[PDB]
Amino acid sequence: ALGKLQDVVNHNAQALNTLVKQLSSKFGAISSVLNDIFSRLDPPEAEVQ
Amino acid sequence: PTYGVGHQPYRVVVLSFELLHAPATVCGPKKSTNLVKNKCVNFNFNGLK
Repeated sequence: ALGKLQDVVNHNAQALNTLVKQLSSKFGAISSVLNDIFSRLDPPEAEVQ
Repeated sequence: PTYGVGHQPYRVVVLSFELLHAPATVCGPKKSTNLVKNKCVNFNFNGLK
């Protein structure tokens, strides 16, 4: 019957998991990795990228 | 030859690259050094800096 205490833990865990999983979004950029963008592109467009 | 104002040969070459999922074949001419283990060191394994 301890579902009320479990709900808080589940909600916190799922919110944190969503936040950590959000790092894979491209957000319109060519790649989601900063190092690749810096290596393959010059600063002038890397700034907006 | 009387066409002294009409264009010039414009031979074009185009390449295709940037997959990086498979092991690389054509790699740049950069020197290689020994690896250091058990230290917070900057690694550049095949471009994954």
